[PDB]
Amino acid sequence: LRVGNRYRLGRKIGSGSFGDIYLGTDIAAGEEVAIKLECVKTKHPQLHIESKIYKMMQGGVGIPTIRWCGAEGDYNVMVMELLGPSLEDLFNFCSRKFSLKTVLLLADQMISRIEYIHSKNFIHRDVKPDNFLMGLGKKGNLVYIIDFGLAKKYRDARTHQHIPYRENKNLTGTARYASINTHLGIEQSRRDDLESLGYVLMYFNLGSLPWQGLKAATKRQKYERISEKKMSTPIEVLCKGYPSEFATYLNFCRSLRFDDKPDYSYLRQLFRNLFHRQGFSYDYVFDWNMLK
Amino acid sequence: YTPSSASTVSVGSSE
Ligand SMILES: Nc1ncnc2c1ncn2[C@@H]1O[C@H](COP(=O)(O)OP(=O)(O)O)[C@@H](O)[C@H]1O
Ligand code: NA
Repeated sequence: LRVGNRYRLGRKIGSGSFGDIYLGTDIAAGEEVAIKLECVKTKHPQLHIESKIYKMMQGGVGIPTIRWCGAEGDYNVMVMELLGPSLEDLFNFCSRKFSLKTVLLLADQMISRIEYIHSKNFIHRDVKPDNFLMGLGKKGNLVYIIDFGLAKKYRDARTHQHIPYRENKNLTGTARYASINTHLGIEQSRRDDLESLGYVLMYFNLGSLPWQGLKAATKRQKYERISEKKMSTPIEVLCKGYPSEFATYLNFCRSLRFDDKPDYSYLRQLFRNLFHRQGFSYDYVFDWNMLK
Repeated sequence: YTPSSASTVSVGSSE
C-alpha cells in the first residue's frame, strides 16, 4: 500500500502499547523504514502526541529520525528510521548473559540517551530492555531509545520550573524495572528513569531480578509484592558478586531528590573507570557480534 | 489470577 507519496508498506515487525510497526520502503530514496500505523477510529489517539515528542527529540544521537507524519485512509501514520533488535531480543540471542564489557558499553550509551531526553524537558518513564534498540548498518553500534508512549514534561520548556511533587499515583511504566518511588505512588522525575536503568543493568548482569515471577492473585497485588521485594532487597545483596559501581550507581539514584538534576557525567564516569580498570577498549564489539 | 506478563507489560499513559 502507498503511504504518504513515497512509502510502501510491508509486513508487521512490531506492536507496542498502541498501533503497529510495519517494515516499509522509502521508494524515492531506496531505503527501508519503519511505519507506525494507528487506526483514526481508536478510543485514545496517541500517535500524533508521540510524533510531537519524537519531533522535539530530533537531533539526538540514538533518537530515531522521523521521516514523515500524516494520515492516509483509516490510519494515522508515522514513518521512522528502521532500527534493529531490542536489548531484550539480543539478551535472548546471547542466552540471557551479557559480558561485563557489553553491560558497560550499553550503560554508557543508555545514560546518555536518558540525559538527552531530560535535556529536552521530558522523562521517559518506561526504561526497559524492550525500549532500547540497536541501529542497523552504519548505526549498528548505536543504542536507540524508543516508545515515548508514557513520556511527559517534568519541567516547563521556558522556565525549567519542575512539575510539583504528588503522591497516590497509579503505577506508570513496567513493574519489573519501576523505581521504588513509582511503586510508592510518587510522581516520576529524572531520578526514576536512572533508577530504572540501574535495575536494567543488574538484570543484564544476573539474567533476572530477584522480584521476577512473584505469584499473586491480582495485578495490584503483583505490583505490591514486587514493591515489597525491591524495598526489602538491599542494594549490596542485589549487586553481590558484581563490581561495586552497580551498587554505587543505584545508591546515587535512590539518594536523588524529586527535582535534583542527576550528575549523568559522574554516573558515566563510574562505569568508564571500571571499563578502564578491566582493560576493555570502547571498540563496540558486543557479545552478539561474536555469534557465529 | 494475574498473567505472569503483568510484571513486564507497560501500564498507564502520558496521563
Ligand atoms: N523504528 C523502529 N524500527 C524497528 N522496530 C521498531 C521501531 N519502532 C518500534 N519497533 C518495534 O515495534 C515494537 C513496538 O514499538 P513501540 O513501543 O510502539 O514504539 P515506537 O512508538 O517508539 O515505535 C518495539 O518493541 C520494536 O520491537
Ligand atoms: Na558492534
